[PDB]
Amino acid sequence: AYTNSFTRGVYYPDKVFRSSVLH
Amino acid sequence: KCVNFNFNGLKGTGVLTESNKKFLPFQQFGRDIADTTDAVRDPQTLEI
Repeated sequence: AYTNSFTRGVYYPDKVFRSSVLH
Repeated sequence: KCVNFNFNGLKGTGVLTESNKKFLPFQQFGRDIADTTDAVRDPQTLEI
């Protein structure tokens, strides 16, 4: 009973808008 | 017009203008590149 999460799971970490800027 | 603003302790000086960037409802600040505070919401009337 195992399967891999390919790239899921990431989220907006801190609620401070950033446009078109790699954080 | 250049004006001191004190948003619940967020103190600064600048020209506040009608914002045109779309903050998602969980966002209460705005940062440009190099962490410059580019936009802010009012903690009282919720204006960007």
